Amino acid sequence: KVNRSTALLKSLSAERERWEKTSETFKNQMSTI
Repeated sequence: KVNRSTALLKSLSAERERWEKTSETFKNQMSTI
């Protein structure tokens, strides 16, 4: 379904930005150990 694909793409973009933020905070934690 097209709606399923669009929702999946939006959720995937959200997860991508979430994991970019998670990698940034992991780098910050590495800087402060």
